Amino acid sequence: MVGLIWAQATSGVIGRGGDIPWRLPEDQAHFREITMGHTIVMGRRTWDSLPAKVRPLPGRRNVVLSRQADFMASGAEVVGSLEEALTSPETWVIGGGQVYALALPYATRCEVTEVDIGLPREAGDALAPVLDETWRGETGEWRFSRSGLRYRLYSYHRS
Ligand SMILES: NC(=O)C1=CN([C@@H]2O[C@H](COP(=O)(O)OP(=O)(O)OC[C@H]3O[C@@H](n4cnc5c(N)ncnc54)[C@H](OP(=O)(O)O)[C@@H]3O)[C@@H](O)[C@H]2O)C=CC1
Ligand SMILES: Cc1ccc2[nH]cc(CCCOc3c(C(=O)O)cnn3-c3ccccc3)c2c1
Ligand SMILES: [Co+2]
Repeated sequence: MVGLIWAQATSGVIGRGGDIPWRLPEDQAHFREITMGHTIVMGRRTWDSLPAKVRPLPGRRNVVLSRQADFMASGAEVVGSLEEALTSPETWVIGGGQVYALALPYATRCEVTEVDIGLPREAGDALAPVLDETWRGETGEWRFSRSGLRYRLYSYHRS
């Protein structure tokens, strides 16, 4: 199984300037819960976005997708292709915008956190993948983050 997990503003932005313009501590815990014990596949720019203190993310097989044959990610696996990374029972693609789109054909689950931040789309932003007709969503309650933004969980499944 391959899943995608991302947080987006209502507009669809997931990243800007190489990072995320919000931090919901409740979303950080949900990500650990859903990913713990499994393979996380991330692009090179998102691995760069991980603080060196926290990477690799513990309890998980960190796989970094890159076109650089010399790029090294200490404590992670660097592979040049996405399915070179899909050899475990359950795989989660943890970003970013480029790898979400590259992994969407392989994906049957999208765990999406919608952050009620009014953030207009702008050039150079990373955007969430477009989910087509095949995706069925189940929606959760609007909840309050301690960071002051509303959020809610969207679970997308497809056969
Ligand atoms: N809101 C959220 O939940 C999340 C937000 N983000 C944000 O997303 C942004 C980064 O996303 P983005 O800019 O799209 O970059 P990515 O994280 O998707 O990494 C892209 C890189 O991966 C390599 N790559 C891309 N396609 C391929 C391919 N077919 N084969 C092999 N390698 C490939 C390349 O690395 P190389 O150039 O070295 O060859 C490319 O530069 C950041 O702001 C991040 O914080 C990240 C995770 C989730
Ligand atoms: C890369 C990525 C992609 C999509 C995502 N959606 C939700 C998150 C929250 C991620 C928290 O990731 C973690 C861990 C952990 O997962 O164990 C330990 N520390 N950090 C951590 C990381 C960066 C800053 C500060 C703390 C996310 C992350
Ligand atoms: Co699990």
